[PDB]
Amino acid sequence: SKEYGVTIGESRIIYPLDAAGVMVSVKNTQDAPVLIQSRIYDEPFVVTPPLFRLDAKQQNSLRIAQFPRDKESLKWLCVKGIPPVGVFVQFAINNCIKLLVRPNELKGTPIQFAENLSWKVDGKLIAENPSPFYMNIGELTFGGSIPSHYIPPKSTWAFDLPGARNVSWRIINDQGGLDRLYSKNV
Amino acid sequence: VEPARITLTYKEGAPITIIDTELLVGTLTLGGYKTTSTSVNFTDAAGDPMYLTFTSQDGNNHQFTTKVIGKFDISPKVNGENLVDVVLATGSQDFFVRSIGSKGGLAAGKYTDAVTVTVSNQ
Repeated sequence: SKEYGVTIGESRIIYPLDAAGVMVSVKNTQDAPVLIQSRIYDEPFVVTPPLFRLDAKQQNSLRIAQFPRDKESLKWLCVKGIPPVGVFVQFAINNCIKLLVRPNELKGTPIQFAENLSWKVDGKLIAENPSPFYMNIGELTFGGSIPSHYIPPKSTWAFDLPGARNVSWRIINDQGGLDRLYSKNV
Repeated sequence: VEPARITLTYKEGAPITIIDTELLVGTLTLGGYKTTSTSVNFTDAAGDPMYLTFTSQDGNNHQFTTKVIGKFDISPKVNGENLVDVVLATGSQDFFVRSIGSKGGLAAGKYTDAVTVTVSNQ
């Protein structure tokens, strides 16, 4: 048996548009040193340092430093812990969280608008998000379970249907917790 | 503020003798995620869609492939593609690395792979 682990201090980052930067902690929970390799992916941003040695059990800080202004944009911050017939396999965890670029022009927060998802079925269960925020669904059931996905702002997302017509969902709030359960008849 | 802790435990399977197919090479337990099966991607250098490739260390470049599966049979992406989408179990999920075979047909000796496990939280 061999254990691997990479912990990021937060499960998502809310990045205020044009902000100088934010700091996020990373921890090597493994008992061997690793190289921590950090990269930002599309769904312009600098991660310092992008590669550094993090010894066994050690934690360090990353700096993330910087788009439409009418809605959020989504990026992914990936943090990877790299080792610097017989079968030998080595693993490397690549821990990715949502980097949510949020204009100050935006009124409210996702939880204020989680209830406003409207739904229809064609083809596929379709959600409609009229809010300027990513609606990061963490729980979704239709007719009593659907692998959830975020609904992009001012946009739609089509889930595969898995004749009952209830849809229940929870978004993940800005703090990484599951929000209230909302339910509508479709 | 909830942290994103991702953990992985790898447990070796039975010794392999010259190969049988569907052999359990080893078991993986992925934990800490908040998360569906298509949110997990196991990648390696060979980059063979759906399979991890193990290569000999004798310079002869013998290779066999493996699939990664869990339970109804499910699968994370392997090199960007699913083999066999669901919500992962709470807390942790077991994945099993199972031999397929060798397309090239194997010397006894040591075989290796370096595998990246990408978890896209949420």
